[PDB]
Order: sequence, then C-alpha cells, then structure tokens
Amino acid sequence: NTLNFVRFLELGLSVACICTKFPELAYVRDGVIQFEVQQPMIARDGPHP
Amino acid sequence: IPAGIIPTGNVLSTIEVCIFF
Amino acid sequence: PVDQPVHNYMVKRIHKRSLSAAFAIASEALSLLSNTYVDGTEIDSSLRI
Repeated sequence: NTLNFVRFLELGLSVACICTKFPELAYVRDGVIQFEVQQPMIARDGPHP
Repeated sequence: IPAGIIPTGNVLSTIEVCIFF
Repeated sequence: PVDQPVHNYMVKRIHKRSLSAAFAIASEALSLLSNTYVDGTEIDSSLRI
C-alpha cells in the first residue's frame, strides 16, 4: 500500500480562502489591514433633523 | 479644489494599509 | 332625450416638498488652503498621496 496519492487538484477545495502568499515572515502579531470607505446614506429625510 | 476630470464609472485602482515596522 | 357634441377643457392646482442631500466635516479648507505655489517645499508626500 501507499497512502492515497493523486494530487492537490482533483475535486473542489479553494474558497474557504482567497489568497495572498506570505513567505518572508517573522514580524507581526495583531497588525493591520484596511479599506477606506463606509455605508449608504442621506437624500430621503424632511428637512430632516 | 482639483477634483473635476473625475470618475464616470467603476473607479478601478488600489487600496492603502500599513505593515507596521 | 337631448345629447350634444360636448367638450371638456380644464383649470387647475399642484404640489411640491423643500430640499438638499448630505455629508458634513471640519476645517481642512483654509486650514491648509493657505498655500498654492510657494510654501511647502519638501516632504508632504503622503499628505497629497
């Protein structure tokens, strides 16, 4: 026997994730990641408060 | 202000954040 | 009984409901609108970035 072996890509697995690789490592614990905008708003009101 | 030849659709570029050295 | 080549013309009244649309923040304008082609020579890179 050989523990069952034909490869990485034979049904359906890679979107728990997306990616970016990360080789060089050795610097973070609880760093950042961003974006820079927010969520829809104001042209129904009165002349609202 | 200079913001006037300015996007007319799905504005398609990049997004900033900060690897803290 | 009587019945005519009759007509209908028309006289009037109509409505409307006052405006604007939103956002509102602080004093950037002058706060560094004091420059515009002499002062600020070297290193506001990420400032205008």
